[PDB]
Amino acid sequence: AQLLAANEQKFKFDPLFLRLFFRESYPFTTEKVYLSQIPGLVNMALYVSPIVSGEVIRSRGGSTSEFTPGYVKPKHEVNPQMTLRRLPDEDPQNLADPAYRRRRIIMQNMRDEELAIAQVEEMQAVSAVLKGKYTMTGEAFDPVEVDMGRSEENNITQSGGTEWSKRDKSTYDPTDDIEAYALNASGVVNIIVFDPKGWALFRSFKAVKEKLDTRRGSNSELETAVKDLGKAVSYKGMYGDVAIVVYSGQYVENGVKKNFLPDNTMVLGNTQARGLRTYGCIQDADAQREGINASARYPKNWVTTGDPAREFTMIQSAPLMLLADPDEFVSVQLA
Amino acid sequence: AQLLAANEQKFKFDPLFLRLFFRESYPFTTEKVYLSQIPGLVNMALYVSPIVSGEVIRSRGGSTSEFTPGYVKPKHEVNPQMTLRRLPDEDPQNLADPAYRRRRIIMQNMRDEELAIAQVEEMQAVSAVLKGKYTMTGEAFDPVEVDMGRSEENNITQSGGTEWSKRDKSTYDPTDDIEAYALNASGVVNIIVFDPKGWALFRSFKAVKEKLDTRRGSNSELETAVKDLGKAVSYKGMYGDVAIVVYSGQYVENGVKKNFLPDNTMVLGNTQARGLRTYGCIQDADAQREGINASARYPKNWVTTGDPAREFTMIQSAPLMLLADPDEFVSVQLA
Amino acid sequence: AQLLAANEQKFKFDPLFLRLFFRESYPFTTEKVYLSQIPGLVNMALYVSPIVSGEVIRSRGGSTSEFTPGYVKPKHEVNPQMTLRRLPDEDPQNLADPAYRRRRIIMQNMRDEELAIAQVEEMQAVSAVLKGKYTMTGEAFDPVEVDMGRSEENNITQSGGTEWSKRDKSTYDPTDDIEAYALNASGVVNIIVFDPKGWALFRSFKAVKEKLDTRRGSNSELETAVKDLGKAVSYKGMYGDVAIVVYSGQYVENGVKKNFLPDNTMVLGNTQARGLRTYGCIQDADAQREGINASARYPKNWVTTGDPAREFTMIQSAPLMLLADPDEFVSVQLA
Amino acid sequence: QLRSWNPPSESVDAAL
Repeated sequence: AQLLAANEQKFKFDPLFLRLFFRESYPFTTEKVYLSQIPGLVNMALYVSPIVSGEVIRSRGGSTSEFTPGYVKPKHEVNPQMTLRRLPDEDPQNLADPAYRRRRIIMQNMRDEELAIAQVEEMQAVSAVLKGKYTMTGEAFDPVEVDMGRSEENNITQSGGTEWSKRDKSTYDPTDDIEAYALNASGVVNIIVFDPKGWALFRSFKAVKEKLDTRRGSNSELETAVKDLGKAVSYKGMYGDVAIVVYSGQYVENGVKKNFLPDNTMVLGNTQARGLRTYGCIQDADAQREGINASARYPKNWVTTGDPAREFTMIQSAPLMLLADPDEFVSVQLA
Repeated sequence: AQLLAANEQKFKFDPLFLRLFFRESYPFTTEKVYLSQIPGLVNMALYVSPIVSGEVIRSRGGSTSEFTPGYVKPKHEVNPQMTLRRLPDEDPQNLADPAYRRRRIIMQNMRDEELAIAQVEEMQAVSAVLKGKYTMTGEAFDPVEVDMGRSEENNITQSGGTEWSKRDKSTYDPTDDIEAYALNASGVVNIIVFDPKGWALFRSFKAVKEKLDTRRGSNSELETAVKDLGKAVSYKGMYGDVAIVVYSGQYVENGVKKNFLPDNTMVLGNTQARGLRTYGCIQDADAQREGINASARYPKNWVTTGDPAREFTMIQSAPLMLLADPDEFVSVQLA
Repeated sequence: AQLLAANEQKFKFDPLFLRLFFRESYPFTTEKVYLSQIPGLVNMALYVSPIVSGEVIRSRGGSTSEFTPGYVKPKHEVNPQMTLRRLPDEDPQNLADPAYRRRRIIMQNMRDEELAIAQVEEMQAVSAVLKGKYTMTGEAFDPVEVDMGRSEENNITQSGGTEWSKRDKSTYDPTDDIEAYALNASGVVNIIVFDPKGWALFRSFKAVKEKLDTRRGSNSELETAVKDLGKAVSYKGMYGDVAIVVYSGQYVENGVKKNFLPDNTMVLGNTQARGLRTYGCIQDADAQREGINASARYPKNWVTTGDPAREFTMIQSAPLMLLADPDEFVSVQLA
Repeated sequence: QLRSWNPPSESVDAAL
């Protein structure tokens, strides 16, 4: 059992979703998300006559304001019985210390913990901006469908009508489809991040390959983001006007591993779409009596006396991240 | 209701227009802009004989001296019912204080306010140096067209005749067009800032890509400006003699978001073009009896007693920023 | 015979394999490698219901956990009968000292020793990520094949079907093959390091030479790595999206020298692939009674009394470095 | 015999 302050990572490397589209964090002192409580977009046009001023403007009463945040509280043991991750030859005598082994093993345990919540949050993000629906579900828990409201024109499919696979691999240009799906996106699209084989049949067209610019032509901080997360986001290059990226991230589930992304999917939208990170109550007596009922995360190291007389690291959170405008992204399944 | 002095930002990050071309602020004690009153360029050549001296020289009577400044006075509520922006873990106990929540929420409210007036001012700037016309307009207000006087050769179009899209993507050099449009600009052009796809088809020509220098070769403080506003101005690099920039700024309107820039446009001119920031009267009894009738901005925090018995933050301004020489920039719509 | 602490090099210059892909060192107190003992990738998805928590999660029992580490213990003599490497004119009077000659000759001897183990380890690495098979072999020792499990699609060949040599040297683009081999690599490929003539026929295609960017466009620390090891890794430049490198390292065997790399080979994978450096027991009475049974390397200087009454420097190690994901790299023999 | 014991030529502090 070590203090709360032993929670230093400086490792925030989420794959460009919770850090770039979903910056809009709202931890609450209350259980649910109350979209009426969030101001979101403000009623933002009307003025008043040059004699007096008008009424009082409020948070404009969101129609649906009741969903259950994913209160996730996992834990692990940091029992000093293992040989640990030994960074090359930094004096294993301190590993021989139970104190250093226990502290850096709580380091390792907790980092596994937040990357676990981060990967489940990224699955929530990919569900969110791929269908507008999120499955708040788990065993011994009712499945609540949390819908931002993704429209039908945001779910139009490439296989409908003519498929890119069922097209000329040399002369056909899918740019026409690119603006066709981008027009009904309530904004400009500046990233065309694909799943791998989706980008494969996208680039199979020649027009794509002599239309794209392999050069840097550094447009924004997206190159810096790729250099940071050189793991699963791949900056293919410029398609001229728009940036071409491929995400091949993978989640390692209970017995097997598989990619986050489905077979062939796309979301057309902006890099500055508004993403909410509403956070529920944290059900920990420590959190309430020290005021961490409204926060992002909560770690603790703590000893059980009695039957499971041991010591554990416990991580608690409650995210219900969504997208403010589901119509911002057009979600297309590809050929 | 908190005092006037609670208006500390130190956040002036306008996108290189009102800070670099339009430094020339003229807040007035009078309603309109009186270009005859502004000295502008001074009659600046003639001397007198070596016996006596000549007549008195004045502000040389601007022909048109009557336009309506955009007196913008929005407001918001800072009602202590929200959970606010919680910067990571700086003692949320003070957020629990109504005093600290109210003061930093008036901070947040007012900063939204000046960035709102800044973004509408940037739309005014982009209209100004893209067509020489500005639409002083709003509901319950007559639309006044404020024209600096942009000439026809400053509005000549690339699609006229031969288009860059309708050219050789490999051998054609658009530099010839670059000096063709730069010659009738009443000066030297040293920034070639494009909108994104405009720069895309500009660089599609090979001659561009082996003529441009990707290196720093730090010419001026424009690199410092880009480092400051790494958001939407992108320093592509050197084209050799001239700097290549791309602006992809976006305004988030009432229900949707879209870029400031049109599809494919260009303005050729200097970085030291003269930009006027004439400012009208501020219609606030506080402003008049304390002498802020001639200023840039005016904040206030204030309580309404009675029907809307509440408390608000009110921001008032009246900009009518224009360009002294509309002929300084040649405005071209691209292929 | 000089003490253990006389083992100071500060010279770790392995060719980007054991330092960049294979950082994951696991020295053991036990003879073999027990992949079941290594946690490797952790079962990393499942949570528990918001009522109680679930079972205990372990190291997920690697199927094969028994291979023989390459316990390498060579030695040399540092007999003070040679004239040594004389760095230019730093007072050869100390070389005339038997003390200084013996200490800097044990320096030279031992550095030869770890660079020997490093070069044999690099041959192990090149076998590993070129076929997934490693030959744990030596005279008076059974040859154990240590297989990570490289799949067939990771061993698909360029000569199969159409060869790059048997293609148009001007119009054909091998980028199509690049993504063809990269798609079945379980991730993104960001280095295309070739052996010399492999890169030669790669670049023989024009499309390659006007698609590649010779410029720095410094992407990552790989330029720093090349500046460090300017010997045998050659940063050709940017191919646009991906980095182009060539390795021409050479090992100098018993009577002759020859390159590490085969004639024309390629491995497509990430720069952050997981590489294990499991290390076996160190069979030295000194190592056991001072606890260096679980470490990287062990030097010693020591005198033999009797028939070989002399003094030697002895170096002992036991690496069995492998790759966690053999499917991470696609190994292709070229045209 | 001067081999197993060697004096440098320098100030005594930096020689010891």
